[PDB]
Amino acid sequence: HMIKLSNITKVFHQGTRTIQALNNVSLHVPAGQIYGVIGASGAGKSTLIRCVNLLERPTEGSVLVDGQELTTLSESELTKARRQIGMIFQHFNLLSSRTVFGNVALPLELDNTPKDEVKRRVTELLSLVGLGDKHDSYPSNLSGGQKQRVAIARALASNPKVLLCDQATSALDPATTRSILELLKDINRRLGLTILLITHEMDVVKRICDCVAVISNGELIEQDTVSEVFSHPKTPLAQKFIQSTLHLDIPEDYQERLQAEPFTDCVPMLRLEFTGQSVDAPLLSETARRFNVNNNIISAQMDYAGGVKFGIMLTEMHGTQQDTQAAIAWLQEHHVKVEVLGYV
Amino acid sequence: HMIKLSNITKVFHQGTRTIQALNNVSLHVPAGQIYGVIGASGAGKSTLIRCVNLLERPTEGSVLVDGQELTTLSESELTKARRQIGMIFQHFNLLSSRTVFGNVALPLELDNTPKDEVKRRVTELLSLVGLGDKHDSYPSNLSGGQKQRVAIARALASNPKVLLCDQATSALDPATTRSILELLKDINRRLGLTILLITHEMDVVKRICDCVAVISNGELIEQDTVSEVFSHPKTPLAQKFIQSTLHLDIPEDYQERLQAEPFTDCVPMLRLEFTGQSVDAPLLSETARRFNVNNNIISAQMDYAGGVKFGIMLTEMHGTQQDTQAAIAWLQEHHVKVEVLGYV
Amino acid sequence: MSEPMMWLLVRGVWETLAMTFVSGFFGFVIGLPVGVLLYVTRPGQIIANAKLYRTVSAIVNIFRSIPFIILLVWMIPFTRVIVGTSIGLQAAIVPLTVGAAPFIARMVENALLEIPTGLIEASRAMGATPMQIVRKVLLPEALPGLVNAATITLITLVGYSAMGGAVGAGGLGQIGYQYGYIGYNATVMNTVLVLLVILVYLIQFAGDRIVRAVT
Amino acid sequence: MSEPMMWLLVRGVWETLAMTFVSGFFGFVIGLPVGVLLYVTRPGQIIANAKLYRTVSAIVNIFRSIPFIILLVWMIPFTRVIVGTSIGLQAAIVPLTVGAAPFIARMVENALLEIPTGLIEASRAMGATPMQIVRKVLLPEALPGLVNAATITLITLVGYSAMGGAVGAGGLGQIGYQYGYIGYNATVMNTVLVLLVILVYLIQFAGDRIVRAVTR
Repeated sequence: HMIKLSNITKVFHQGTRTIQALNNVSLHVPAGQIYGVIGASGAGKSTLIRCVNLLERPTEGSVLVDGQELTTLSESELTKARRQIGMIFQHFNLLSSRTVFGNVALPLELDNTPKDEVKRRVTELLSLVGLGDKHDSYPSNLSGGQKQRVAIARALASNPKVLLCDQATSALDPATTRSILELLKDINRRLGLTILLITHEMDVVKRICDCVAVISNGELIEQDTVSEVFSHPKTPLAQKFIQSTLHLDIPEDYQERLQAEPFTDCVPMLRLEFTGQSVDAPLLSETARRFNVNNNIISAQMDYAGGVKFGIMLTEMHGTQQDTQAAIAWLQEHHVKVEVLGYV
Repeated sequence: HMIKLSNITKVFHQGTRTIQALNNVSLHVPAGQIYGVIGASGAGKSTLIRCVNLLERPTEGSVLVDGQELTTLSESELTKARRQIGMIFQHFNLLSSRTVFGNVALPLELDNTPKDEVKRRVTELLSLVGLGDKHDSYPSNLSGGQKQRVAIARALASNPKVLLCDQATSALDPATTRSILELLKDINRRLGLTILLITHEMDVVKRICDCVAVISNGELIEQDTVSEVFSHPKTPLAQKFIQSTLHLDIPEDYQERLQAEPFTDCVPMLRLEFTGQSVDAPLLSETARRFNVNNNIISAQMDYAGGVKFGIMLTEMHGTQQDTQAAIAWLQEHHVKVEVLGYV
Repeated sequence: MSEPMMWLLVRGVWETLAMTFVSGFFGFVIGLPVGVLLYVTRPGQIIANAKLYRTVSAIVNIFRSIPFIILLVWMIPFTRVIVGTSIGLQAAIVPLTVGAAPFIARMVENALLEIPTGLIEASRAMGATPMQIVRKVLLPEALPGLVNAATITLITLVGYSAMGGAVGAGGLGQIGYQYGYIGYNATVMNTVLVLLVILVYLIQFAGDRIVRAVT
Repeated sequence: MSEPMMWLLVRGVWETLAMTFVSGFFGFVIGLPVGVLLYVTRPGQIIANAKLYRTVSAIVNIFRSIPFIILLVWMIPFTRVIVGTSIGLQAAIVPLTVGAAPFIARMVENALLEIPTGLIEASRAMGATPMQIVRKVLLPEALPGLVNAATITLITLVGYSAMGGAVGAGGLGQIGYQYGYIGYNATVMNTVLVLLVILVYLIQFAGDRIVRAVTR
C-alpha cells in the first residue's frame, strides 16, 4: 500500500469563475504495481496525477505517499519528499543545453552528490534504459524514444519508490510505444517500482497496468483490475470508451452477399463478442467438435488482460441447423454475446 | 483511363549536388478507384504524388490525366486541370484569416463565380462531412479531424475527378483517422472519385484501397491491386510493411510464466501466422476436431481481404503429446506457420 | 507654464505627429514593395534568384545599421538639394523615411515569413498566379503582423522626430532640446515628456486594436 | 584628411565603445534581474504574484516609451547629482542605462519565454528551489537568446551614443555632430559614418559567432 489519495478535491478560479477539476476523489494504490487512470480530455486526469507530487496543491484532500502526509510538509520538507517521486511527461521536457549524461545527472546535483558518485549512478542508469554509447549526444539529435529514455533515466536518478507517467506514449510512434512501455514494465519487475499512469489511449492500459480507474467530470467513476473493467463495463461511460473503441469491421465483399432472412443452402454470418471468459476455457474448440460446426474466422481481434479473453470476432458457421442453433447457444450460455448479422 | 503517369524521373538540384528522388516509374489508376503508394521516410512518395498535379516539375516523362498530358508546359492552362485535380495535405494548410465557409469558397472565388453560385456548392459540401453545425468558426477553433473535413470540401469545390491526398491521416488520432478514411470512401463511391494517395502507415492502405504500390529508394518495386498484393507480396520490403500490421504481444503475465525447456505438466505456447490461405478451409477448428486438442485463443489479429483469412494468432494448445505434435504439424502441412514460443 | 508657451507646444504635438505619420506612409510605400521583394527573392521561395538577395539584403542591412542621428546629419547635404530648404518638417521627413524604410523592410520580410510554407503550395494547387497569391493569401494572412509592424515603426519615428528636433526639424524634439539642455525648465520639459509618452500610448493602443480587431 | 585630425577619430572610437560596452554591462546588471522578475511573476508560473507584474510591467513600459534624447535631456539634472558633471563620458552612461535596462528587461522576459513550460514543471518535480531553477535551468536554456539580446542591445547603444554625442557626452557621436551639422565636411563624415557601420558589423558578427558556440 504505497501511495494513497483521500477525498481529493481541487478547484482553480479565474475571472470571478470557479471550475471543479477534482471533486471528492479517493485512490488506493498497492505497492509495486502499475496503476492506470483514464478519462475524458481534461476531465481531471491531467490534474489528478500531479496531486501526488504536489505540483498542484489540493484544495481539500489528504495525500499519503510512503506513509507520509504531503500537504503538511510545507516548503522545506517537500523538497526532500520529491526525491522519492520521479516524473516523466508527454512532451519529453528536458534541457537541450545539457547532454544525456548531464540531463540524467541534474536531479542528483540538487543533492550535492560528490564528484564521481554521479558518474557511477548516471552511467549505469543510462545503461538500464538502453542509452550507453550516446552519453555525449545532445537531446537535439535524439529521437522521441531516445529523449524519453533519458527522461526515465532522469526520474530514476534518485532511486525513487513511485513514478509518474503523464501520457508518455502520446508523442511516440506505434513502434516505439512498444519499447518504452516494455521498459517501464521491465523496471517494474526488477526494481519493484510503484507507477501511476494517465493515458488518453486504451492500448496502454491493456499491456502494463494491473488496476485501471475511470475518472470523468472530476470524480472517480470505477476502480478495479483491468480484467474486471474490460470484461464487465459497469458504467455507461466506460462502456462507451471500451466497446465502441474496438472494431466491428464487417468487410464489403461479404456485405453485398448478406441477407436479412434465411436462404436456400446457406450459412449464418455472426459475430462473437467475448465478455471476459477465461483462457483455460476451450469454448471455440469444444463447440467446434461437440456440435460439429465449422467456425471459420473471417476477422478477429482479441486481447489478453488478467487471465481473460476479450474482444470481437466475425465468423462463418457451417453445419446442421439442428447443430448450429445449439452451438450458438452453448457459447451464449458460457457468456458470449452472439448477434446474427444476416446469412450467406 | 485517367490519372495515368508514364516513367517520371526527377533530380534534386541544390547546386552542384545531384540525387534522384524519382527514377523511371510508371503508374495507372482506373477511373473511380483508390490507389495507395506506400514508402519509407521521404523516399520519393512525397515527391511523386505531386507530379500529377504538377506542383513539382518532372525532368523526364509524361502524365495522362483525364486522357490528356500536363507535361507540355502549358503555363496557366493548368488552371482547370488543377480545378479537376484537388488536394489535401498532411498539415491542413487552411487560411487562418478566413472562416470554414470561406476556405471552401476561396478556390471558387478564384474563378470569378457569383456569390450566390458559390454559396450553393459550399453549403452542401459542409453538410457532406458534418460541418453544417460549425459553419462560422475559424481554423483556430476546429479540432484535428474537423480541420481536415473542411480541407476535403475545399478541394471538392470545383468538382474534380481526381483527388490527391498527401498523408491525409498522418497527424490525426486513430479514431479520427478512422472516421476520415470512412468519409473518404463515402465520397469515393458516390460520385466515383479517382483517388491517388500516399501514407507512411500501411494501415491506411489496409483500411481502404483498391490498389497499392511500395516505393523504395526511388523505384517502384511492387505494383498490383490490393486483393492480389496481400495474396502475393513478392517484395522483401513490402512484406515488412504488412508485417507491421500484426501488433502481437505475448503479454507480460505470460512472459513471466514463459519457459524455455518444457517442464512437468504444461502446454506449448504457439504463434500461428496465417499467410492468407482461405476462409473456406477451417483449419483452427478442424485441427481441434481431428486430433482432440484445444486451441485456446490467447490473443489474435486476423483480417479479411480477397477471399481469404490472414494475420497472426497466439494460443496455448492443450492435450496429448502425440496429438499436439500431429495437429501442430498438420497446420504446417496445410500452410500455417507455427512457432512454439516456449512452454507454459 | 505660461500664456503663449501652451500654444507653442500645440504646434509641437502636431509637428511631431506630422513627421511620424508621413514618414510611416512614405516609408511603407517605398519599403513594403522592397519588403515583399525581399520575401520572394529567398532561394527557397517562389522567384528564387539567390543572386539578388546577396545584394538587396546587404544594401538594406547597411542602411539599417547606420545610427539615425549620424544618418540625418550626413544626409543634410543631400536633403538640402531635394526639398531645397535644409530645415523644418518638410525637409525632415526625408531623412526619417530613409532611415525607417530598411527597418520595415526586414520586419515585413520577417513578419511575412511567419506564414506557414505549404499554404503557398495549396495556393498553387488551386492554380492561381503568383500575383493572386500575394493579393488574396499571403498579404491578408500576414495582415495582423503588418499592423503590428506598422505600430512599431510608427513609434520609433516619434523617437526619431525627437532627435529630428535637435538638428533643424520642428516638433517636440526641439522644444525639449531647447528648454531642457541649455537651461532646465522643469515645467516645459516634463510636459514634452508626458506629451510624448501620452502620444506613444495612443499610437500603441490604436495599433493594438487594429491588430486585435483584424484577427 | 589631416594626420592629427585622423587621430581624433581614434579618440572617439575609444569612447563610443567605452560607452556602449560599459552602459550595456550596467544594463544587464539592472535589467536581467528585472527581466527574470517579470518572467517569474507572470500569472501561472513559479511565484505568480499577479499584482507585482502589473506594477513592474507598467514601470518598464513608461520608461521604454520615452524617446532617448527626451530622456537624456530630462535626466540631465539627476545625471548631474548622480555623477556630478552632466557632461562627458562618465555622465553619459547613466542616461544610456535606464534607457537600456527596460530595453533589455523586456527582451530578457521574451527570450526566457522561448523556454517550454515543461522544463519548469520538471524542475519543480526534481525538487529544486526557484533559485536553482533560475541558476541551472532557465538561464542556460535562455542563454542562446540572452546572448542575442546582448547583440541587439549593444548595437542600439552604439546608436544612442551617437545621439548622445549631440549634447556632448561622446566620441564618434560628437565628431559626427560637430563636423556635419554645422559646417559639413565630406571627408571625416563619411569616415565616421562608415567607421560606425563597421563597428556595428563587428559587434553583430561577434554576436553571431558567440551564439553559435552556445547554440543547440
